Amino acid sequence: DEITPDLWQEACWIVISSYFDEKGLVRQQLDSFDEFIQMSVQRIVEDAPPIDLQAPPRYLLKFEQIYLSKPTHWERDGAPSPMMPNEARLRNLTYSAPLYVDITKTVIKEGEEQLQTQHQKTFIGKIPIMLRSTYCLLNGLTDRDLCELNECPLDPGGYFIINGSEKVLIAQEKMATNTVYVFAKKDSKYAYTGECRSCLENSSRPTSTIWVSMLARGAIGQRIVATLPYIKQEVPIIIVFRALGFVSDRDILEHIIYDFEDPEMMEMVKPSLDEAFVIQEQNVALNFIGSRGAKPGVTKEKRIKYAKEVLQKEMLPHVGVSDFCETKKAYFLGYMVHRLLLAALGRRELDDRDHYGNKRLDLAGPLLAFLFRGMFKNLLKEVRIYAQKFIDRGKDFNLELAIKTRIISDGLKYSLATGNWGDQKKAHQARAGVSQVLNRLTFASTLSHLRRLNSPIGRDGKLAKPRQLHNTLWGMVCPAETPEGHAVGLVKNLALMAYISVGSQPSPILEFLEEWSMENLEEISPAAIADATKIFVNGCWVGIHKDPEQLMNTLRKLRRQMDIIVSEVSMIRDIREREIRIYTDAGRICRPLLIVEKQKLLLKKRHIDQLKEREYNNYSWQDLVASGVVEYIDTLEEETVMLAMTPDDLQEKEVAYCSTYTHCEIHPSMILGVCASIIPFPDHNQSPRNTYQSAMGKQAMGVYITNFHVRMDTLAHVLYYPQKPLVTTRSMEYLRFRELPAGINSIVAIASYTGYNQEDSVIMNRSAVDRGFFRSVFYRSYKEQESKKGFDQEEVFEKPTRETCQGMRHAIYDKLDDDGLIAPGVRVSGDDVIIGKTVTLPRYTKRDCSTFLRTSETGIVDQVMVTLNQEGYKFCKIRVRSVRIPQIGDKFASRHGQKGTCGIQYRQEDMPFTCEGITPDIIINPHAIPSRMTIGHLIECLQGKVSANKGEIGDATPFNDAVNVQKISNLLSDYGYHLRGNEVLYNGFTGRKITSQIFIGPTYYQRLKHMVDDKIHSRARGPIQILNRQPMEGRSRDGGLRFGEMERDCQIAHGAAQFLRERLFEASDPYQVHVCNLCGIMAIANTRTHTYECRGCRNKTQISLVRMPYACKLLFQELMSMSIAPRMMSV
Amino acid sequence: LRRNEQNGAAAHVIAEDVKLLQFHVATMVDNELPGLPRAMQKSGRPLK
Amino acid sequence: MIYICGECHTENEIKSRDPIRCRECGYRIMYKKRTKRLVVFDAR
Amino acid sequence: MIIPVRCFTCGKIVGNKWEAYLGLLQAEYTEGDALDALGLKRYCCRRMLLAHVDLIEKLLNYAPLE
RNA sequence: GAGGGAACCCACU
Ligand SMILES: [Zn+2]
Ligand SMILES: [Zn+2]
Ligand SMILES: [Zn+2]
Repeated sequence: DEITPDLWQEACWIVISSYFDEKGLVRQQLDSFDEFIQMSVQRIVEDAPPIDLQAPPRYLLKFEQIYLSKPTHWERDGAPSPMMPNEARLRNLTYSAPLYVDITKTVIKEGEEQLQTQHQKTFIGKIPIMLRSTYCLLNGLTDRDLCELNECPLDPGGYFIINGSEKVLIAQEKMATNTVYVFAKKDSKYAYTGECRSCLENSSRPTSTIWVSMLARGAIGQRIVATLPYIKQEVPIIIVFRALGFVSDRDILEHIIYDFEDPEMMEMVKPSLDEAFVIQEQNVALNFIGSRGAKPGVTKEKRIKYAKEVLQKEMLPHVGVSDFCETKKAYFLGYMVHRLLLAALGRRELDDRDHYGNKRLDLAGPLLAFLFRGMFKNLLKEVRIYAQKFIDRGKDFNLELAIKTRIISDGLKYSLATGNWGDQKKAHQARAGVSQVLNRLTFASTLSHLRRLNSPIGRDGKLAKPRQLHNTLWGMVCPAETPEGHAVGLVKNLALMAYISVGSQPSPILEFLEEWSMENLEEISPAAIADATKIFVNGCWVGIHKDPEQLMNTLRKLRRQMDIIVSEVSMIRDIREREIRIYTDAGRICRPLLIVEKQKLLLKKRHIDQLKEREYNNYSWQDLVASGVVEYIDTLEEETVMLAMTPDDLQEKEVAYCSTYTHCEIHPSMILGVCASIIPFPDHNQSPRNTYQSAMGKQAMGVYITNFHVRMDTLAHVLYYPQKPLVTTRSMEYLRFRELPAGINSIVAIASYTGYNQEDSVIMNRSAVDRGFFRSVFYRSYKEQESKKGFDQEEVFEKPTRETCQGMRHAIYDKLDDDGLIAPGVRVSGDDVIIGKTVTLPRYTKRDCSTFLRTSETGIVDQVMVTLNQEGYKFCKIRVRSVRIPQIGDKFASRHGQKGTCGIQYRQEDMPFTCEGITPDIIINPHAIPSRMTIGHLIECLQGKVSANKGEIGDATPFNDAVNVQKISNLLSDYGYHLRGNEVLYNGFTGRKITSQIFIGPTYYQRLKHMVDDKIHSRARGPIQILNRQPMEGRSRDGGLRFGEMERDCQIAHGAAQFLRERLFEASDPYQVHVCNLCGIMAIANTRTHTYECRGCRNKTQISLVRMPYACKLLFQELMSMSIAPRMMSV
Repeated sequence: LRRNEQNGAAAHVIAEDVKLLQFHVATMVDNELPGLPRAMQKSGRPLK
Repeated sequence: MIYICGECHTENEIKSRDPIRCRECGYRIMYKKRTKRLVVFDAR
Repeated sequence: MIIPVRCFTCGKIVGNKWEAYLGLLQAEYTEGDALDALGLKRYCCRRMLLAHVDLIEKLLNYAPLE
C-alpha cells in the first residue's frame, strides 16, 4: 500500500536512518582504500612488464602475486607484534602493513633449459593502512572491543597514521577521462576545440590528451587540426586519418560524417580535405607525423616506427592500444571531429568545465594507486640496475638483496606525511596538500575533514567560475560549506548521502551489450550509423543500437535488481544526440533517489514496515536497493532524470507541472553536508551566514572524541558540559552530534544592555560562568626524544645540575624528577622545565637542550608517557592541562553565523531578569540581526523556549511544513509566555521594568577555539633574527609586530616623520657603520684602537659614522655581492 | 679550471669548465632565469 | 622510578638508560606516577 | 559529560536529579512530566536535564590507567 | 637572564 502523506516524513527518515546505518559517513574513503588494496596493487604489479636482462645468460624476473599482512610492528629485537592504532599514535609509528610478493626468476642459458626459482612471499615494502578499513586491525570489531583497545567506536576511520600523525587524503577533482569535451578557446587561433583526456581503463597510467581543434576564421576556410601527444606541431586531421590506414576521402568522411545528406558538414570538412590533399598514402602521412615528433629520426623508417607508436600506443589509449585495433580508433577520432563540427554549426551546445558530471574525484584509492605505480616502477628500475650489475661482471645476483623496500615504504610514508603528492626530489613540481593533518578539534571538524573535496585550481586565480556554486552541485556537494578567503568555492564538502563511485570492470556490460542486439563498430557499414544510437562504455564507442528505448529499459531493469549491471554504474541516454553513455569508472559522485513509476513511489508501506525492524528482519538499505526501490544517480544521469522534490509532487491534480516524474528526493535537506546539517532552520537564514556557521562549527569546542584521555594530541580542547541542542535537525542523528556535542543551550536575550554587546559582542553572565557555563580544558602535548646524532653526541633525559650543564635558561629544575621528566599533577608556568634533556659537548661536558613550556601558558601536567620510538630511543610525551574559564574576548557563536567576542561579564544581580528570576546567560545586540537576516536564530530561540517548556527536542529540519512560526508561537502561548518570545525584563541595577519587552529564550551557542589568551602578545625588546637583525615572528618566539608598507604610507600621510623613523629605524634595527668620505664604501673601523681605515683609498682620516638600519647595511652588502657599488656620500 | 689551465688540457674540457663557472656565478646572482636548470640544494629544493 | 604499564595496569621500577619495557607483558608504552607534591585547587 | 551541580542560569541544584530523571524516563514518563515531577519549573533548569549528554558513562567503558 | 632556517597545510580579521 502507498505511504500516506501523514506517514511520509517518518518513512523517509526511516529510510535515511537505514542508509546511515549501513554506509555511515566515511564510506567513500574506506571503499576507495579497499579497492586500492584488493585490486589496484595487484593490477599495478601485473601491468609492470617482466624484467628481461642479458649481458650471455638471460634472466627473466616476473612479479606474480602480492600478499598483504595485517599491520605489524618490529622492534629492534625483531619479534613481530600486532601493532594497534593507539600504539602507532603514541609511539609515533606508521600504521602500515608489510606487502609481500611472489617472484619467479627464470634462467635462459645457451644449451640449457629454463630454470625456475620461486621466491615466494618476498617483502617489497610497507603499505600504510587506512583506519577501520578491511586490512586495519579494528575491522569487524564491536564497540566493546574498540573500547577495550582504547579506541572510540564513534571514530569514523578513513585516515592514516604516519609517524603518529593522523593524515586524511582530501579528494581531488579532475576532468573526466575518455570523454569528448568541446570548448571555444577565447582570444586564440582556434574557434573551437575538442579535447579527450584519454586514459586506458583497467590500468594505472597517465592520461594522454588529444586536441581536435578548428582554426579561427581570421585563411580561405577554417580547417580542423589535431594536436597529438608527443608531437610538437599541429597535424591536419585528414593526414591523421590517412596515417590510420584510410587514404580515400570517402572512407574518412564516412568515419567523420554519418549522414552524407548533410551539406554544411561537407562544407566545413572541405578546407581540411583541401589542405591535406598533397598527402595521399598512409606511409607519407606517417612520415608527415614523424617529421614533427619529439626527436625526428634521420631514417624515414625510424620516423614511420615513431609515428606508428604515437598513433597506436599514445593516441587515444582507451579505445584501443593493441595491434590491429585502428578502426575503433578511427571511429572515435571521427566522432571527435563530428562533435567539433556539431559545435561549429551551433547544432550542439559547448561543454561546461564547471558541470560536475564532467568531473571525477580521485579518492585515496586512485591517488595511492598513482603513487604505488610510480614507486613500483622505481623498484623494478633499481632491481634491474642491481641484477644488471651482477650479471655484467659476475654471474648471479641475490633477489632479496636486489629489492630496496625503502623505495615503496618511505615514498608512501613521505607522500602521506608531507602531502606533496609525488617524489621527494621533485616536491616543487608536485601537487601539495593532498594529505593533510586530520582536524581533531571537534567531531564535526573530523567528519567534515574526512568528507572533503578539493579543486586543484590555484587559489591565486581571480576567475570566479570554478569558485561558483554550480547548478550540478545539488545533492552532491554541500551548497553552504566552503572556506572563506582565498579558498572559497575551491574547497568543497560532500553532501550527507553523496557517495563517490569506486569503479567496476566494463566486461559484464560489454558482453551483455554484445548479445543484446548491439552491433560492433567493426562489423557495420557507416551508413547504419546515421539513424542508430551510438553506445559508449566508459567513453569507448563500442557499437550502435537500433532500439535505444527498450535497451535503456532493459539496462535500468538490470541495474535495479542488481543483476549484471552493478548499482554504481551510470547509464545516460542523450536522446537528442542519439547516444547512450555507460560509465563504470571511479570518481563519479552519485546519490540515491527513490524510483517513481507512473506518478507513484515504488517505496510502499511494506518496505517501511520491514525497515522499522532492521535488526530483527535483517532488512537493510542494501535490500532496499536490491528491491528496485532506490537507485544511485550521478550528475550525468541526473541531467536526464525528472525529480519530484516530494511525493506531494506525485500526488498532484490535473496540472501537476509534470506527469513524467522518474525519481523522487528522499529528503531535500540531505543536500547539506556534515557542518551545514547542524544549523537549525537553515532556510530562514541568509546563505553567507550558513557558510559562516559551516566554517565555525569546526572551531567549536565540545568533546572531539571519546578516547581523548588516551590520546596526546598537540592541541586538544574539551568542554566541561556539552549539551545536545534543544532545537536539532534530524540529519544530526547521524553526525553523532547527540553523542559528541559542541556547545551549550544558553538563555539568550537579544537586547541592548549597558552598550557592551555592540558590534558583534556578547555580555555573559559571570554567575553562570562561575557555575561552569562554557568552561573548557586546553590540552597541549610536548614530545621529546633522546637521539644519538653521532657516536659522541648523546642526548639524555637527566635532571641537570647548574655547575655541570652549559648554557641553562636560568629556570628552576626542581620540579623534574631524577629521570629528567616532570611528574603528572605538577603546576607549571611559562618559564618552567618539563623535560630535562642534556646533550654531551664534544668542565661543562654537556649542555642544556631541555624542553620548555610555551610562554604564558600556565597549567598542570596531566599525563607523562614514556616509550620507545621506531629506532629504539627513549621518547617522552607530556600532556599539560589548563582550565579555560570564559573571559572577555573569548569568541562565541550561535549556529547561524552570529560570531562575537565576550565584551563584558555581569553577575546575576547585575543582569536583567524576568519576573521568574531568570537572567540571560548571554546578551547579544539586536543590531547583529537586521543586516544579517538570521531569522533562523530567532526561530531557534522561540522553538527552544517551547522545547524547554514542553520537555521535548524541537525539530528544525530545513524544509518542514509541520513546523511553522505561527505553530511555535501558539505552542509558546500555551505555556504562559508571550507568543513571540518577548518577556518583561527588569533592570538589574535599579529594579525598574525595561520599557521594551526583550526577546529571550534558549539558543544553542558554541565556544570557539579563539581565546584571547592564545592571542594576546606584547614585546618591549627581545629576540631578533640572525640575518636582518629585526625582531622575530609571532608571539611564540617573542616577536615584534610588522610595521608594514601600508602603515608606512599611513604615517607618511599623517606627516609624522619622527614616528616613522622611530618605527622603521630605532624600534627595529639601529646600526652604525663607518664609510669613507671619498669612495662612500663601508670602511674598516676598530673602535677599540680608534683605527678607521678604508682599503681602496688608503684613507685613515676621512671616515664618517653613519646611522642606518641593519637591513639597509645588509641591502648594500648584498648589492656589493651583486657587483653594484652603493656609495653613501655625506656631501 | 686553475688546474686545467696550469697543466695542459683540451679546449673542450676548458670550455665545459668555463660553462660550469658561468652557470654557478649566474645562479649566485640570478637563480630564476629562464632557459637553464635551476641551481638546487641536494635535498632537491632550489637555492636562493 | 615507578611507571605504570599501559596495558597490564602494573607498576614497574625503571632506571635510567634501561629500555622502557614492562617486565610482565612486554608493553613498550608506560606512564609516570601522579606526583606526591601538594597541589591546591580553588573550588571555583 | 556529567550532569552539572547547578543550573547555569539560576543555580538551582540539578546534580542530584539526573539518575532520578533517568528512572522516571524508564518508568514511561514523558520528558515534560519527568521534569515536572522533579520540581524543575523554570525552563532554564529544564534545559539542564533535557539537553544533558551523559558522556561519563561511555568514558567509564575504558580501562583506567590509574 | 636567551641558539636554526625552509617548505607546505589549516585557520583568523
Ligand atoms: Zn674609501
Ligand atoms: Zn605490562
Ligand atoms: Zn535554573
